[PDB]
Amino acid sequence: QSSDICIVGAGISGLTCASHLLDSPACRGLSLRIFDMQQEAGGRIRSKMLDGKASIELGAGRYSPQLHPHFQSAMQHYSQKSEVYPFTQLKFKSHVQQKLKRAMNELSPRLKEHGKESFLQFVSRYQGHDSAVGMIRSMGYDALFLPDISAEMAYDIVGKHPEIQSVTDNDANQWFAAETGFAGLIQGIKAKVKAAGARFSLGYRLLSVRTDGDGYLLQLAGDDGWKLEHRTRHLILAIPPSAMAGLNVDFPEAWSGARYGSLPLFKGFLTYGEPWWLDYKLDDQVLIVDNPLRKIYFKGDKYLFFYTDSEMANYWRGCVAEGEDGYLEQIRTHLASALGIVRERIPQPLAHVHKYWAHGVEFCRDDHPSALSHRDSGIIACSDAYTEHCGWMEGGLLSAREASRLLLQRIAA
Amino acid sequence: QSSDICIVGAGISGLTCASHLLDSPACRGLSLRIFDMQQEAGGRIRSKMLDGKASIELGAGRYSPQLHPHFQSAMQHYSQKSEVYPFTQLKFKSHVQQKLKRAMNELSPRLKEHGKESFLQFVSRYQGHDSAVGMIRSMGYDALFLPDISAEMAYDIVGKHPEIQSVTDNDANQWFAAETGFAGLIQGIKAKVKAAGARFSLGYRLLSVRTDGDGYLLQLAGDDGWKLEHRTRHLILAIPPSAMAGLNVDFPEAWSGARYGSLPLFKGFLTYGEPWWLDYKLDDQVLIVDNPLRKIYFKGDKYLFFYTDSEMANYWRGCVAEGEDGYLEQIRTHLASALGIVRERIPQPLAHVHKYWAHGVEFCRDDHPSALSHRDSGIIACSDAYTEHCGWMEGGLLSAREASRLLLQRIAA
Ligand SMILES: Cc1cc2c(cc1C)N(C[C@H](O)[C@H](O)[C@H](O)COP(=O)(O)OP(=O)(O)OC[C@H]1O[C@@H](n3cnc4c(N)ncnc43)[C@H](O)[C@@H]1O)c1[nH]c(=O)[nH]c(=O)c1N2
Ligand SMILES: Cc1cc2c(cc1C)N(C[C@H](O)[C@H](O)[C@H](O)COP(=O)(O)OP(=O)(O)OC[C@H]1O[C@@H](n3cnc4c(N)ncnc43)[C@H](O)[C@@H]1O)c1[nH]c(=O)[nH]c(=O)c1N2
Ligand SMILES: [Cl-]
Ligand SMILES: [Cl-]
Ligand SMILES: [Cl-]
Ligand SMILES: [Cl-]
Ligand SMILES: [Mg+2]
Ligand SMILES: [Mg+2]
Ligand SMILES: [Mg+2]
Repeated sequence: QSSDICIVGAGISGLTCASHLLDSPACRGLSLRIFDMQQEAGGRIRSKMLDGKASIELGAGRYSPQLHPHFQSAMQHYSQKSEVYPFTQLKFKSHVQQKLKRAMNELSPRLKEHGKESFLQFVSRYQGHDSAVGMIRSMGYDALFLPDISAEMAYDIVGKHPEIQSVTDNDANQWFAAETGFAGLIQGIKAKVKAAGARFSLGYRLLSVRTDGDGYLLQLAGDDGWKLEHRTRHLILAIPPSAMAGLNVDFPEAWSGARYGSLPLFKGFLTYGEPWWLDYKLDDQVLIVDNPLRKIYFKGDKYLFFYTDSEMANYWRGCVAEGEDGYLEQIRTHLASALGIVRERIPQPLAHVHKYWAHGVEFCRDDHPSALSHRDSGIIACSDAYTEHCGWMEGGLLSAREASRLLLQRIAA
Repeated sequence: QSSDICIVGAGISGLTCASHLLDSPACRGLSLRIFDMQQEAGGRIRSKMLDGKASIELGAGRYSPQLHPHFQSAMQHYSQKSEVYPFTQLKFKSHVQQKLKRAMNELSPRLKEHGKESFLQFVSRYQGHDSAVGMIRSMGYDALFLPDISAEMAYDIVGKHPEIQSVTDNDANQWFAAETGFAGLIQGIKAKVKAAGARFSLGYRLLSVRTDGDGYLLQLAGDDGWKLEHRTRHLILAIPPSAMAGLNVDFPEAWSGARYGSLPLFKGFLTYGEPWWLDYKLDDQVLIVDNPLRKIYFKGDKYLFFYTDSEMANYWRGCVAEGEDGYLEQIRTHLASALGIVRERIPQPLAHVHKYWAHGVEFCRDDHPSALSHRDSGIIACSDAYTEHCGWMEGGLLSAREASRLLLQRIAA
């Protein structure tokens, strides 16, 4: 098993690296092998058909052409149709959400001096700690309570998420979803690189790598235990920092002066025999609540879902572990209390799907190149986490641009 | 959470343990939790639809009512219909297969004095080493070449496998398969155990266990990374010796005076537009050949498959890893040579499925109890590998019987 070029990771980053390399005249005649530990490409892009009826996004779900121009361009390039993503305003504005908008405006002159303190400590200047907790909780993203998220970071974060962007008057961002699922873009890239001669080995997990003369020897394991050795001349690891850390490549110290973190994410989707929420004018609305569901979305008349992070993602995953019936009963209870509705008036679902992402969002904990190189071995690393767009598909696209240029440089050396 | 009784492993052994325990009046009122690292029960019983048409067995495939009475009784108990397994004679015997029958008969008076030497060394007494290799290879089970398989053991092995049992005049054994797949029996046991109150947590891998007072604390990991702790008062590990060795319970030293081994297995199934093998009168026949396919089976007019162990299982898994196209081409090459027909006359398949089992058969290497106990902790271990029926579902049923009695004794103490 040998190749000129090897890419480990068949998410949007790795597949886009492959696209850029195969487009280069400098890679004519070179063989390209792509590994992924999963049996399908896409990584944290994961589209499914809910009850075989509606397409849902278990992973990445939305993008903005204003914020994410490379993604918009890729959707157009592969003829993937977009649709409006409807969850961009908060119709049922609560007092504490209105208050946070006022507080963030009133406090903004203090960002120059005090903007490096935590968002929680900063917002506490408005009316005290307790009022700040109530206000921040109403944004629905529990990461905003982290001590390491500064006020200046949080102001940026709030303005780039569609549900809460009005809180910093960032309403000019439009938000789109995929008409057929972002998996269609993944499959478009995969089919393009395969037509250009890439060979795919899905279901193989890279365990270790070592330099082999001017190349590398990779040790992988199939998901049935089969041990595989692969030799390559040039290597991109298009996997996130948590995955790099599981390898034997001295990540992160040999690659940058930075530390990386991650947070868990959870999504749950439910579909019902009737669109019972139409009676309450909830179609295409999102509710943000002081309640373990946190963010509750009603998609037209098709389905509902909720989206949580950090401790509440872990709460829902623990519930799942205790059993399906208790999990569905807990959703029913929290929906009733969020909607001010009789628990009996919330029906039971016909079908549901959920997904827990242990490292759903990854990020640098601290300047930083968009792709990295191992100081000794020349292996290249590619991930949204190395960019200003960490946690967005746009970031993978940007990292892929840099990673492909670094690999071309090595090839031409 | 917690349980009175916990079983790790939901193959036929673990499920049968649960059934026996839940049938006991001594377990009234007790809670029972069952973990398995896979998302479905069954273990090495794995039934699948080939091209959605016919049911095939990627794992265990046949049993004999004469050799395996508890399995026949379980099929009847759960109303699972059996059908004749056709591959019980060699219609197209080679000369070397005929010669091995003569050799084993002519040498049998030497078994008393010399039966503990290797099968290879013993058969070499007939016409020398080279003739013995030719004869033994023609049985199609490469394990027969191991130095640790004695002549006494091999005579027993040959007489209990359907394709070659005529070599030792064991034609009285009938052989059956499941009309709908042995997965139906697994699901029967599962439904019975679930009705009786057992709770299933599938997709959780046991990582480690330690004693905790009068019970145990289990560390498990979901296949999405979720880490889970479980407390129980009584524990059966219904997993094979290879899986025991991966835990932290000092297997095998703390459990038995014996050592355990394993061999890989591989099955490949192919379906075609036409039953082309009918022209050679091969329907419902098996050929055993000196080529990597080893044992080639033609099932009516429905499909063909091959079944290999040891180095040839690894040969095929390596082929799979190099690519689907090269794997199918290799099958076509070896099929042509085995049938003595030209390669072009072998059509290309419509659909195919395969399965590599890294530890497909597990066995004791060396008066062995049918279930084991940890000398200190009281944990119980259950597996076909601890019985005189290692490698057969019957052995799981026998080990389950003993392991359930060992647990009831612990409960009633
Ligand atoms: C719940 C949720 C919600 C969102 C998002 C994610 C999640 C989980 N995101 C972020 C988006 O999903 C993310 O930025 C990109 O998909 C990451 O692409 P990569 O290819 O860099 O990594 P990604 O993690 O997708 O791919 C890495 C690949 O490497 C493989 N791998 C890892 N280790 C390996 C090994 N050792 N051997 C072999 N293979 C290995 C993995 O199997 C995986 O396929 C998002 N973005 C956005 O734009 N809009 C949004 O709405 C959201 N929302
Ligand atoms: C290719 C092939 C062909 C045959 C056979 C097997 C194979 C692979 N067999 C043998 C038969 O399949 C075997 O004897 C029984 O299925 C074994 O049943 P057990 O429940 O003991 O183990 P089995 O291995 O089935 O179950 C063990 C369970 O433990 C789980 N597990 C392991 N470690 C774990 C951990 N750490 N945490 C959680 N879960 C864990 C596994 O996922 C699995 O579900 C057979 N027999 C026969 O009668 N007739 C035949 O024709 C053949 N032929
Ligand atoms: Cl795919
Ligand atoms: Cl993740
Ligand atoms: Cl012959
Ligand atoms: Cl196995
Ligand atoms: Mg990738
Ligand atoms: Mg079992
Ligand atoms: Mg004989």
